[PDB]
Amino acid sequence: HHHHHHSHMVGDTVWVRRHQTKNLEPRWKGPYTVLLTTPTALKVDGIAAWIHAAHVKAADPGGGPSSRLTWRVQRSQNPLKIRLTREAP
Repeated sequence: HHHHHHSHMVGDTVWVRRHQTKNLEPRWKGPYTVLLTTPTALKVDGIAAWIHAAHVKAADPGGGPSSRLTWRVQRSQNPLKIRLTREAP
């Protein structure tokens, strides 16, 4: 397949904001890597196809081999764009 659009970079360092229905608050796990974005649904490595984006939240990789260690399918800073992270040490 060769379907492209303005998504986030393959390797977008995020967390998955999810919790079993206990009436208790949603819990993050990470660092997950978004390969493709879709309207209100993100195609992430380790996922069946898509997670509804309310159960995902962007993270700060810090740098180096954090965001970098991902499948370089469309790793190119021109078709795929991200935005300013939180900046958290």
